[PDB]
Amino acid sequence: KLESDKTFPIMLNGQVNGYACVVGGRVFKPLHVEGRIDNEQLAAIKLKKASIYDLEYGDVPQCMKSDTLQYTSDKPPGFYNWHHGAVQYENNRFTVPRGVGGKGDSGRPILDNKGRVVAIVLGGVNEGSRTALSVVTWNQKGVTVKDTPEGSEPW
Amino acid sequence: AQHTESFTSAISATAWSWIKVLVGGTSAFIVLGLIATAVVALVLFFHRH
Repeated sequence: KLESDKTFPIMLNGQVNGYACVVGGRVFKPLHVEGRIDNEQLAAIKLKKASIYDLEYGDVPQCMKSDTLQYTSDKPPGFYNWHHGAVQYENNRFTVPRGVGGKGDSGRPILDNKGRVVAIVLGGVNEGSRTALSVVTWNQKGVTVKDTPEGSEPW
Repeated sequence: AQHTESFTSAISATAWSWIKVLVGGTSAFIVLGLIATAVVALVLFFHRH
């Protein structure tokens, strides 16, 4: 809950529509969402494009390299902290309770107990009494992979 | 002239070889690019999950 500062919002026509998060000395931001990151030093960098993950990624400049999250692909199923609450990971799917999150929560990191990011949320679909999150994770080998439950709608 | 010329009369079997290597190289680069797209789109679209 306390590390959530390092995600900062983007401003689109003056309103927040998403968030850009810094991990591994690399700032990320969903492609689908437009705006300018709400701070100056990270506003400057030309953000390179990765369509196949829907993620613009850029090399955070020098003087706050040591001020970034860490991440691992080690993701046992269970409860994982996240801005609005807990997200339960099971059957290779991240799902949050119904109705929490939505428009504007894209780019929100999902952390584990030890503050390490496990995924960045990009969308959702509401199934039954839960809502499954379309995210960008790293697989057992640890290469980046977009995970989308069927019918996920971008946020 | 006692004969009739055709379009493929003056090609001298090295000029043939040259247009062969040119079209072969051109197609080879193109097809290599295609196979490159195939392999990247295979290991990445699938086979990361």
